Amino acid sequence: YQPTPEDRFTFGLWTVGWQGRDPFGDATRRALDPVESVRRLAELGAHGVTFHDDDLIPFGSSDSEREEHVKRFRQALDDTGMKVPMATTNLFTHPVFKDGGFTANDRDVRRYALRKTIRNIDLAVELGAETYVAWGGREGAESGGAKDVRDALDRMKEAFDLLGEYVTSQGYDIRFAIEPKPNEPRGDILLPTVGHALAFIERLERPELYGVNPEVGHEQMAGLNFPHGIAQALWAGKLFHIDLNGQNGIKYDQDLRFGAGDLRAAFWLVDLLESAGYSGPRHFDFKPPRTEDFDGVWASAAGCMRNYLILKERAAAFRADPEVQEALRASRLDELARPTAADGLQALLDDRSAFEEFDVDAAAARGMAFERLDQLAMDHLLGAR
Amino acid sequence: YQPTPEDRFTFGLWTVGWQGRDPFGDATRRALDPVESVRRLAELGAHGVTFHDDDLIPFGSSDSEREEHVKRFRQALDDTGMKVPMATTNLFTHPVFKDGGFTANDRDVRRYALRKTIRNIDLAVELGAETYVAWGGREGAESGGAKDVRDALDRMKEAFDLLGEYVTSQGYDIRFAIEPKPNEPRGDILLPTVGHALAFIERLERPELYGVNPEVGHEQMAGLNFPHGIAQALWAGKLFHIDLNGQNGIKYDQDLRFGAGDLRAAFWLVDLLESAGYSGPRHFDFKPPRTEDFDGVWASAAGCMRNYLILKERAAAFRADPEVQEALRASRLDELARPTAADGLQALLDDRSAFEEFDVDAAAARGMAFERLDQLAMDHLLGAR
Amino acid sequence: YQPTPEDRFTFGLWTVGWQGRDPFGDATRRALDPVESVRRLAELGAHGVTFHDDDLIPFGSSDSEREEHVKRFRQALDDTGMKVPMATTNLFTHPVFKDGGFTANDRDVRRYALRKTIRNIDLAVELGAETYVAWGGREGAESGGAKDVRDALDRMKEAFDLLGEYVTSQGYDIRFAIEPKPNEPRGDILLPTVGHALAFIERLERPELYGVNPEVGHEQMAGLNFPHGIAQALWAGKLFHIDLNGQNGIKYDQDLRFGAGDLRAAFWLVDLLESAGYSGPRHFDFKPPRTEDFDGVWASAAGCMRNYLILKERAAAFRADPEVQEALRASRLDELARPTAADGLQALLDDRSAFEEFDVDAAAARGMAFERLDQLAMDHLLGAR
Amino acid sequence: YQPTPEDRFTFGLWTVGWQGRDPFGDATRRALDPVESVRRLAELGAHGVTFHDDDLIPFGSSDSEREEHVKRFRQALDDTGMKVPMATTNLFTHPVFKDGGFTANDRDVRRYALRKTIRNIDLAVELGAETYVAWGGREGAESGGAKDVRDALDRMKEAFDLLGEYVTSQGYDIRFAIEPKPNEPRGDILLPTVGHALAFIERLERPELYGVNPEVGHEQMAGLNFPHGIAQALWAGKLFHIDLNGQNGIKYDQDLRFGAGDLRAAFWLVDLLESAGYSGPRHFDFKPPRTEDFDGVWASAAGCMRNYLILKERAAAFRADPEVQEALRASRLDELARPTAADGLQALLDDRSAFEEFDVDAAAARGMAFERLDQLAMDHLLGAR
Ligand SMILES: [Mg+2]
Ligand SMILES: [Mg+2]
Ligand SMILES: [Mg+2]
Ligand SMILES: [Mg+2]
Ligand SMILES: [Mg+2]
Ligand SMILES: [Mg+2]
Ligand SMILES: [Mg+2]
Ligand SMILES: [Mg+2]
Ligand code: NA
Ligand code: NA
Ligand code: NA
Ligand code: NA
Ligand code: NA
Ligand code: NA
Ligand code: NA
Ligand code: NA
Repeated sequence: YQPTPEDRFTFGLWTVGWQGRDPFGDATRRALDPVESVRRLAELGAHGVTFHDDDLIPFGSSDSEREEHVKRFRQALDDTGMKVPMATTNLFTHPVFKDGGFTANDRDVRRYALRKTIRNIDLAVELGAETYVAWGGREGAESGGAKDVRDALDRMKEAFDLLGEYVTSQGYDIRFAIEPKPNEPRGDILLPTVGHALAFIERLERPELYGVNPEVGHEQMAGLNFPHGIAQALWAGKLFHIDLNGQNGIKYDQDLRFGAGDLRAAFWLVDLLESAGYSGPRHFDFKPPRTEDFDGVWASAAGCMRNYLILKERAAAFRADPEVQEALRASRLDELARPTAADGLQALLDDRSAFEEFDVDAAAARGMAFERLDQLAMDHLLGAR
Repeated sequence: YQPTPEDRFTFGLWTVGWQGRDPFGDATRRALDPVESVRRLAELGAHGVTFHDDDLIPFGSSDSEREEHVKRFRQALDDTGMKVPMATTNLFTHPVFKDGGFTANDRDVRRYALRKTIRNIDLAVELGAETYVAWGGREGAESGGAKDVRDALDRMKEAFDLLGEYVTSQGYDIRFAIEPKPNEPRGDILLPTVGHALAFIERLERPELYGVNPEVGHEQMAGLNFPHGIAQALWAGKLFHIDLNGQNGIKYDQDLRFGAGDLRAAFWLVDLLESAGYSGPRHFDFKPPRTEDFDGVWASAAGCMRNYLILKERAAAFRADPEVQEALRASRLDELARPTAADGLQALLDDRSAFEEFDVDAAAARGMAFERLDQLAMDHLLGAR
Repeated sequence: YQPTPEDRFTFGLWTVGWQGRDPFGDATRRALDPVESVRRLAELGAHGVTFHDDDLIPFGSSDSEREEHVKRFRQALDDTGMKVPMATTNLFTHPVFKDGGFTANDRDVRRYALRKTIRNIDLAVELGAETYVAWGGREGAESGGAKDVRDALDRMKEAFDLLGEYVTSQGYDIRFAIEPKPNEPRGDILLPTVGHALAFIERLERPELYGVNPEVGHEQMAGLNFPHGIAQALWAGKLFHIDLNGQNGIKYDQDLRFGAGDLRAAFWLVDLLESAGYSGPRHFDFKPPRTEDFDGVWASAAGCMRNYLILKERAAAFRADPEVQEALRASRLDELARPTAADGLQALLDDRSAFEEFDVDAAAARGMAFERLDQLAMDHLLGAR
Repeated sequence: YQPTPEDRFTFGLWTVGWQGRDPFGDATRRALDPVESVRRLAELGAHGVTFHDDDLIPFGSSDSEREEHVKRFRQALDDTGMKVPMATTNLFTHPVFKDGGFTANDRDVRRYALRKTIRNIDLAVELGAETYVAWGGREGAESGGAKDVRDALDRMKEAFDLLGEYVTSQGYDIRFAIEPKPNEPRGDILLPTVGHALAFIERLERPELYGVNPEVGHEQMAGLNFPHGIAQALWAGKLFHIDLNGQNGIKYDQDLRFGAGDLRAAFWLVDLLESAGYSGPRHFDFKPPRTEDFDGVWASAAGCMRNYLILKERAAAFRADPEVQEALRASRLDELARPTAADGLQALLDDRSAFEEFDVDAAAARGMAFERLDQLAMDHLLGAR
């Protein structure tokens, strides 16, 4: 289960670089130079890295310092063959963003947030990124009167519309991906799930430029089924990028390595991504636990990729097994894929077999055979066939 | 705090009529005749009632029995002045719907579900309903292989598109409202939140015919902020109807009387509905607990309306208080409502005050004053001003 | 992975016998004769069955009917070699128990609940049961004023103390096991977790007679770590019985087959039970989903046992692997098992290496190596070593 | 609603002193001198303050610096009349505690944790504290193999037993209070709820020295009913101290001001504490949100006390209202307080009215009248009587 760059595994600089500061504790690891992270990840078989502006260029750097930081990073990419498929903006760490970036109540902060974002879009394009992610982690509230959500959504739309005008006017081939999260660090975050983000996109001026970047753990913080949400995003044509990690239920955002947390959900996710032909990066937004030293950081990162590859093998074996294909027919998955009424409304209304002469009791007595199907799926996951 | 029909309070027949059967227990109350429910609710000051097909006409009734049930109900409405603003279909109780109605794997069940729905749309129009609700309580799965969600969403779209074709072809002035719920009775339900439902509507052939019917307790079963979700639905122009009740956090669907559960969320909800000018019914989808006899049923129903009226008074006093209006300005709610960049993209890019000369530290030092504002809101809610 | 009676797998009559009635739907399966359930479970390799009084003897049966029901059941046990290791009382279905049994506000109901329980203790002993379970599913409240919890705990203690007096006076070799659940069907249930039940037992007059019967899904309905709770019960000497099933997070009680839900938690549970030498029944309290016909019921029951046996194999391989044993030492699990200060308090106070000369920075720099250990555990679970 | 020192309101130095650093953001406020906090809290009407060792004496201070910090603090207490009723140890911030203090896998860390605690017990006694709190925030795990929970509980017991030996040998009149929390910062924390902590205490060598310090938000992070848990702690005689705050459901630990979060739970909590005669400090463990400047810090702290006083008034009015007293009898709260069977086991067995001649249907038909009672409670809370 050895990863190669062809597997498209990518990691944020902030993942393996997380120093271990949590709400109750100081850092347990030293800061990593981005150049070292690029080299170590390349050795593990990664395809590329991603960054927030402030991960690569320290906040407040002069133009000359910014140039030197980019030049060093560029050489590490050239030395390793690593790519940069996605970039994003840090609109959450600095105290100025304490009430948000795009939806801060203060108008001057909203304008600053846009200018900070635009500067990093230029850099992202220069480095070859195809997707620009926005995680509005400070957009929200702890109390009901602090934020009129209709006005906030107007400001959020205004911001994204301006960014779309910018990329169109510059001729850039980049697209945007909105990352939902339900809460943390704000008591409630705006656009809290994949669904809310998909709905918001349809009210933008150029909806074709915008998709979603769902994260495993974030949907699970609302107790939602992550594979189901991904299926809706795929159905809408909006899965532009994905963040892979693990989460144990409804609690703080754990950002465990992929495969940890809900293992069966991870299996169904990989099955769906591979069956649907998702061709984007397999990006890990995870935190090596602060119990670990640097050897544990790299072990945790390697485990992300290993678990994806094991699950890919098991899901492929499941779908290829003739006994599973038989079970899928026994459970009428084939009938689910056929139109209910391709004959049309009038034919349905005139069809006595659909109502007047429908034997509801005979239909009700048919078992769905879902438990046998699910035990075949369990046996395949566990390698017990 | 006496309700009158002008307050637009409505109740489902299945609410006060719930006999108290739960997963672990038999019924504790006898069945109520719908005519009795109409008369008792009218005496309490309700404006109207709502129904599933099977609440009003026992499943399997002949055409002659169906006529007699409707005639009796019609006379009770005429005797009381009660209205019927909304109706819905029961696609969840009968065993034939064990894998869903519109998204059942069996094609013959999907066709039956559509025919059952269409027959009740005709009745709803005859009785004067303006909104037709769909709660897809059996649409979903307990296991990952049982339901291909992309195919299921195709079938769900097909069903709603056919219903839109039907109402358009008949010339009916009714609109549809989709009611989300995240789980229960299925392990995961399709379209689990307001956001997912809003996103789905935008892929229908005639999106203008469809909105949402959010329920307080359902969004709270995902730990989401119900007022925030309602604000997004209002922002999209899609709040066609609402179900009011209470829920204590993430657990089974409790359907407590409105005002129970999260009281502060109820306050912020009423503030939003009244401030936005929502003009639809204030519908209660609640269950009097099975500990209660019939006197307790009517006390619980009266409490729904009383709590709405108290909260309406307190929210109005909050918004009218000059000290609150001052606090809203101190917290820059006025600035949130002003455009970020009505001067346009180029002016923003050329504005040195937005980036090059922006004093981030001075902006960061400004307190938001949200805690003082929230304590004024608490004082108003509690009548402690 | 074929079960045999030596594996001690047991099932409640109410599990495979669940007819599929849920809060929103009618039964999808016919009732099973208990004699048929005994015969089918014996064929699958089960060791025994368990029952509520009302599962075996229909409520309200005369003494002569009760005798015939027991006689038939007895012959099925004799014909199959099946045992009855545990029995319990239904104090939740009948409307009389709508406010509880042992903690109902009405005193006459509390006395009836005790008499109903005592009659079934006699029957349980006659059938050879060694454990008598109490699940107080109706003990609790939906609202704060309805139940003074201190008085309710006095009544709960009084009830359990009287039951202990009864079994002691009769000379019975049976012990009691309290089953916690946090909510459902009551809004909050008294003794909601393993911890609360363990604490309550210590205030009974004869604590040695009472232990816990934890259920996987119930602790998970509070978001708790089930293996951790089982470890505390084992540490206290109080794990008298266990209910095995699956649950997907914080929602209604799903009672999925064992191995479904949180698969990694199931692995760690089996590892703990087998390592600790738990010798009681491996009892499944599960519901075959109502989508299933009778063939699916038996497939789901077989899957419970199969998943336990697979996980047992994988946990044993994990603990026996020399590379895992090395990793456990690298993570200092050996040091966790050694006393902190067997030298005593005074020696600790005089030990300068414990404070004055302790190198906190060198200790802080040591990685715990937990991620490598956890990936070995993942590889073993998945059969990818 | 003006607080005075007689109300026993206390605050941790770390509450109003929280600088606003969260997992995703830097501090938004400067550090507060403990002397300033004492003076400002005294002006607001607080009774006293509490501290972790490291809040008062910077980690790593020499003995001479430690003396100066204590002397300054002592003078501020003398100048203001403020008391110090409780103290605690920081066993969570420094990287050395990344795997715990008392249950760290490394034995040398466990010994250091004990020595650090003992030094602060001496200081707590010198300052007049009557309760010593232990919050084991780092005791736990992110993964299953990292921590053998039985061994960890042995180490936890060993640590608390040694602390009890220390205070007994020194003749100190201090008692210990264990503070549960289910998760955060560890994936799962040992002793996750009030119940688990109460059960653990009963296995200590001197259980009389140990009680609980429950926190509103922590029990709510498991979805539990906080007033119910407090009632069990009172019933056991173990409520030594309490932490008051607010929390919106199952998510990260919010530490909102008291009265925020679940307002009705706050009402029932105050009703219980006042009715039971709890005489300990009313301690606030809260964080003024990082949106606030220093004026907002003091407004948030004042709001904690104001909300307690409003709720105290409303709960007292509820219990004193003759209509409520009538409703309590109608709901049989009086019967709940009477023994089930003071006549004894034999009399119960011989009482035909308890079983043979008990009219189960007549008893089942009696309504509990809980909804009317709960609406009276709502009306009192809202001041709408
Ligand atoms: Mg995350
Ligand atoms: Mg992410
Ligand atoms: Mg509901
Ligand atoms: Mg509803
Ligand atoms: Mg269960
Ligand atoms: Mg059970
Ligand atoms: Mg807290
Ligand atoms: Mg605390
Ligand atoms: Na746009
Ligand atoms: Na996960
Ligand atoms: Na349509
Ligand atoms: Na609620
Ligand atoms: Na006893
Ligand atoms: Na589970
Ligand atoms: Na002790
Ligand atoms: Na709260």
